[PDB]
Amino acid sequence: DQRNEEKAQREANKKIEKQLQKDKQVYRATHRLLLLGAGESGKNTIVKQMTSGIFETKFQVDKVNFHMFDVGAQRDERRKWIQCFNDVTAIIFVVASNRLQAALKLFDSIWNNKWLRDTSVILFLNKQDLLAEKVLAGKSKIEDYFPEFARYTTPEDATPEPGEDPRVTRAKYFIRDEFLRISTASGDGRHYCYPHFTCSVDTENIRRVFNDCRDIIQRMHLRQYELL
Amino acid sequence: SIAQARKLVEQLKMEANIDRIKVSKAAADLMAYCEAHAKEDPLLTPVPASENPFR
Amino acid sequence: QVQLQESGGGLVQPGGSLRLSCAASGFTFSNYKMNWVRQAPGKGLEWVSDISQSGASISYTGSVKGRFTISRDNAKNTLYLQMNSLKPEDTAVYYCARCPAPFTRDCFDVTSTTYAYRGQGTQVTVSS
Amino acid sequence: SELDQLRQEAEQLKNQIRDARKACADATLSQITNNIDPVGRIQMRTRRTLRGHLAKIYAMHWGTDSRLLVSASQDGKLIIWDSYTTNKVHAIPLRSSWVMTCAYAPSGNYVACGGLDNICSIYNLKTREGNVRVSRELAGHTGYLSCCRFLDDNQIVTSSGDTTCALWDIETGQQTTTFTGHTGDVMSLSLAPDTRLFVSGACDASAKLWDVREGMCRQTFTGHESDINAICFFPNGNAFATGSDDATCRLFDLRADQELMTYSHDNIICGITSVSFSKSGRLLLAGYDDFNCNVWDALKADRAGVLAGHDNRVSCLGVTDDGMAVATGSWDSFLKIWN
Amino acid sequence: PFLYVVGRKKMMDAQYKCYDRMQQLPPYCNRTWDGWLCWDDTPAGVLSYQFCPDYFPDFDPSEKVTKYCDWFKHPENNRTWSNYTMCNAFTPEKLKNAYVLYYLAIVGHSLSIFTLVISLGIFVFFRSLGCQRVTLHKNMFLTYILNSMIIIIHLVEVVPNGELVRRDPVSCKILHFFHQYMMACNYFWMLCEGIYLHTLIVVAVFTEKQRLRWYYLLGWGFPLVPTTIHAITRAVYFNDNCWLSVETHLLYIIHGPVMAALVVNFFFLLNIVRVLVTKMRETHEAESHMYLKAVKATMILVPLLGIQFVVFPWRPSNKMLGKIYDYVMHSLIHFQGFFVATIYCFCNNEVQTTVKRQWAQFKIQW
Amino acid sequence: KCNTATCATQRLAEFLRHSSNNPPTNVGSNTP
Repeated sequence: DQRNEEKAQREANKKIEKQLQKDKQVYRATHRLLLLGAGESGKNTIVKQMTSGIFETKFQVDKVNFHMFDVGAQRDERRKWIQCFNDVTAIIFVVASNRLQAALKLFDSIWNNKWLRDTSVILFLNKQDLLAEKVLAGKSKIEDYFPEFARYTTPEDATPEPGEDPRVTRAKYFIRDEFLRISTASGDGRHYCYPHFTCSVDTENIRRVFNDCRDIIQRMHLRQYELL
Repeated sequence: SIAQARKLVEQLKMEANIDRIKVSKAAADLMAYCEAHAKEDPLLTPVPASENPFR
Repeated sequence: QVQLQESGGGLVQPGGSLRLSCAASGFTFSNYKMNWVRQAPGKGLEWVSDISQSGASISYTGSVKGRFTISRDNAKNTLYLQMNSLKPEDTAVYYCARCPAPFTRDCFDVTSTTYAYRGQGTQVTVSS
Repeated sequence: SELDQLRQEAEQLKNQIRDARKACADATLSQITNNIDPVGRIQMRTRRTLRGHLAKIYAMHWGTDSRLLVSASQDGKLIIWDSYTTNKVHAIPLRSSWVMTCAYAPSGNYVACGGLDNICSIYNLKTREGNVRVSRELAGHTGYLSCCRFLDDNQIVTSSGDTTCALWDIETGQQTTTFTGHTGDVMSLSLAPDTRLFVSGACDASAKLWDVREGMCRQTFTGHESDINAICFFPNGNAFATGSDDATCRLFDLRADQELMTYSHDNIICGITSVSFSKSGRLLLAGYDDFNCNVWDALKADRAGVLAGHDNRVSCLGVTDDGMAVATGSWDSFLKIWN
Repeated sequence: PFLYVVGRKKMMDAQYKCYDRMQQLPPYCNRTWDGWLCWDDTPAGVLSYQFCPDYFPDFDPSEKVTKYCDWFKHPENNRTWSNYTMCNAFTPEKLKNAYVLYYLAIVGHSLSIFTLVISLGIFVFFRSLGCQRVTLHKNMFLTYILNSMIIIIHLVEVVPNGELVRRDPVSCKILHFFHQYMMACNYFWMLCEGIYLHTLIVVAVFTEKQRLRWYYLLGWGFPLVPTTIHAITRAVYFNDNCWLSVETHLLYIIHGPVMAALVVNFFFLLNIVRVLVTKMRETHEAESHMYLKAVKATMILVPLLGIQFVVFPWRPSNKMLGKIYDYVMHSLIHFQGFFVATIYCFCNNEVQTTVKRQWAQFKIQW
Repeated sequence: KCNTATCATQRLAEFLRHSSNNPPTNVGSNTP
């Protein structure tokens, strides 16, 4: 007969559906984050704080579960495996600091990707002290690698910084403005950038990520109601 | 790149002597097989609703 | 099959002028975007410049901004890049790289070490 | 000083291949096909809609008995659906949340999965003790897994993202035969009806035919302008169709060593994500990125019908063994059955 | 009957109040007693006026009556009489003003259910659009249609006919009892969505998932308590035929929390607005461009939150200003259902795309 | 009575019911 088979299938469907609802309750309470960046960017220091393909980092803050998924093992071509991270809350970007041009081009490619238009990205300018020492030593120069630095003016309208070399402040804000020009050149208001200036031993990176995720979720909720 | 050059050239040499039939008879076989099994294609010829499982 | 071959490049004095031309074949030149890639000897791969479809958007890296001129046309299926103001620090191998996708602007993996659509390239070196 | 003569030999061999292909080509397939009658207008509606997945679906594989299918999605879940009753037979919680492919064994005893972990895992279903666990985990790949297919219960073929294809064998854990020669990421692969040949469409705009028994390529077809995202053998086994990102579908011949026809249209430009064939091979069901699937007459290169029932882009589709119905999976976590 | 006795009781109650006023008061004209309201002392004043007594349905609290001492003697009766011709308050001019408003309510309410009956159908038909936000809208659209349905049938079935109320039927009281609860149910649901808006924007935004069992209790279960309390206190104290009276203060019991809930909704709107303007400061978006869409966001939130009931609370005494307040408040109240439907269903973006995408498939099939 | 805007609908119904279907009170003459 088929009555007993149908009954067993119905009860198995019910049990699997209950398990799926439980896993849906669990799944929607966590936010997925993608850690991306070039080599020698200091992201390994953050990873160690806490071969295979993806290293999972389960960390939580303020009773909110975050799932950061570093994708270092995969090959350099990223065109076919970058489409997977289209449902993540944010993409953490780490910039090594012509190594800057490669990072700029990668950010430009990510920004205008068709399947990556929805996701927003978090910008982390790692190795700030390296930039400070490089600009103070004077052995290297940025004018040859960037024929706009001299004419660029420090945005004194908004530059609240502790005491330090003003030249390196101009350099940091120049890099930030260079990133922002590509970010807002073709932006359609569907994704935004959240630049941050951080060092290699900054313990406030998790707080910055939490604040950026909160801002992204608030903006998405506002847009869902057509307010924005 | 010098060793990859030899491996590519030997792979291409292996592909150089393979047999190739005329396109006409290949196309003839391709559409003959297509027309031979045209009846056994539910997507081609609709099957009666009673027979099909997805109703 | 895509086949990008290069022309030009030789031992010339610094500060001279050369010309590199890529005659595209095996694909439609109008739809795709084109980028230029340089390989500095003893160092990693580098990006030179890119020109959008129909010559709409043109950009260069900082090291060559204000010096080099790139021009492409869809009728002849050719890509040119003007050579001028040569210095010994610019000695590198230049390749013609094709955009992965049509009617798209992200254009990923141009700098990737192993690229299938990248041209063979010709050596450009200035000495005395 | 040995580089130049290698390059000249390579280009001379390429010219010889071109001349040989030109010699064996006399008339296109379209010219010999125009005499037959067209298929006419066809339409198939969504008989069954399958819901329950949390994230987007990347791949699926129909069963041999045309009764059960397995779908993989980015929630770390594997679901074995019942097509007729829309009942979830099994729900395997995956330990990896970025699975990109799945496979169904011909006997139905085992299933496969792969994603952004370079590890292919085999799970046992016939065991009935209240637990379903991974039997064997296959490790050794460098690139990401893209597509895996089952040859037998003790042999599986996997195509990774590091330009290599490996023939594994379960219950041992080590690679039997490794296929190399590609220059781009191998996106998809398909097995011939006789389980002796298999093709692989890489990101270098070429399809390369391999031999499982000996372990090297036989023929290379090229003929495309962009990365090939999907590939599927013709039911006769002497042909196959490929789908690339430049919105063109091309059918090749294993004997002519050249392309036969190109399926495309001017008004649509979307990368094909999946290519499948019907029982007779007359209809070429190919997915697209414009939120719908198109049915193409393989012999005439004329559109026969449009399947628009997915909110998101279609990423996986496949016709069952008996050809009763075709199921397509999109990125909106919805699985639909078309008949 | 009972309502007529109340007016007579008020006339007798005012006499006692008049006696207290005369006792308290020690060239003023003598204060005589009139039928409805005793007049104060005027030092030989001419045309001195005071507000209309309005103990009768004919009278209204707007008009004023006046007379002149040395008090006006009526030529017909040769006796003291006060001019009350201006307190008729049923002239055709003011009746025409209410006549337009009566048909304005019917036109607005009938059109509101038209735009809402198919707006609700779209949400339930399209499962893709379904979400946590949609469920609250489905309940809000459900209570909007039925509340408007009662208003249409209340103004055409029990109001125009006086024979239905004279017989004093029990079923008529039940109909108004259902009307009182359901009308408050629509207004209480504004706070339920207002709390939801405050939950997904400013406070506890990360936790998207939340149980709706509390929202349903406040949306439907909570409004039952004030209606039941109002029903029991009316029967014991002020029991009028069909309970359609508005001249009693017991209606504040059901209308108290309704106004209180909308007051809280006003604070929620300000919190959302201050967050919206704050988010744009970091974006550095143009100063002159954010003003037009900031008020636009507030404008579209008025029909959803029922803000207009808090901004224009009280009717003004001035005739011209009172005319404006009657024309605009009734327009917003009666067309509120249409405004809500046309913004969150006929103007929503992903609703439009689904409809266009669905229509494209239908034309392909046909 | 209730002067809030929420009672506007009830006010119109109450006002129309009395006016459309009443007895009218004579303002003057014998009446005070």
